[PDB]
Amino acid sequence: HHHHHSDDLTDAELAADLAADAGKLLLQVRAEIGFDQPWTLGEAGDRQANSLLLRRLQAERPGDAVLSEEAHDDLARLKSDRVWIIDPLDGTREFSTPGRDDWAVHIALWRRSSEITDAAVALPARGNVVYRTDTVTSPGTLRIAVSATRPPAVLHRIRQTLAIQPVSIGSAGAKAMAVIDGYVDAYLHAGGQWEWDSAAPAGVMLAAGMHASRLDGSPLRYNQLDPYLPDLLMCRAEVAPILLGAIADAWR
Ligand SMILES: Nc1ncnc2c1ncn2[C@@H]1O[C@H](COP(=O)(O)O)[C@@H](O)[C@H]1O
Ligand SMILES: [Mg+2]
Ligand SMILES: [Mg+2]
Repeated sequence: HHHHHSDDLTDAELAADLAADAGKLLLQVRAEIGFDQPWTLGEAGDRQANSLLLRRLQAERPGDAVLSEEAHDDLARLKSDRVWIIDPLDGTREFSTPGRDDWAVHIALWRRSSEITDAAVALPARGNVVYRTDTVTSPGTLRIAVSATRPPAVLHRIRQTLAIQPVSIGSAGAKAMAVIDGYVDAYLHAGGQWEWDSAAPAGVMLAAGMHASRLDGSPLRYNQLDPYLPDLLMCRAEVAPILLGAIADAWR
């Protein structure tokens, strides 16, 4: 009784519960199927996590649109004021590899403003820790998390002027949460990505009072017709001017 203000969860509570629940299911799938066929393992994780998440979002938020990596996109979301942007399993490659803990579940709520208002990132292999927008708290040399698979070429240019050690990690969620944790100073990506890769990490990053933008400094924009969103910078606030500047100076 008495809900929240303005099966009875706030949007942030639901984001966190969805992320944890999908996390537990993924851990079950990993234990059941095992690692002999990494392709089969990854496919099962993607498909089963997606199924759980879509079932629960229909049951618990039947009026909300959903954009998932693992489902067709009917574009009804473009007319909605409330859109869940989900990556049922981010870092499928890493999930499918024995002993790797750098994979995530991304659950973001986009709300139309006159933008990512609530979000959670689960790292199921790290004790199923769930970072959430409603509980997350607020220069000589830089540690920068980059893709273990497709690191951005632009890094090479900025390293001519800034002392940087790249830290190879799988998953956008894992790299963003390494920034929150203080394991790295920044997460930098370019060369391609999708909205569900960055929406929940961005929500958490901004809620923690940290920086999250495009490489050119402009805001990350979601619920776009084309959900391709190819580059990002997520970092401590104090680090953003240094990196955005170096990126800008790499141009000219
Ligand atoms: N160049 C790229 N184009 C499209 N998607 C990417 C690219 N690099 C990374 N991703 C996606 O971003 C997420 C994290 O990737 P990674 O940081 O490489 O583990 C995964 O969903 C990848 O498929
Ligand atoms: Mg995925
Ligand atoms: Mg992904």
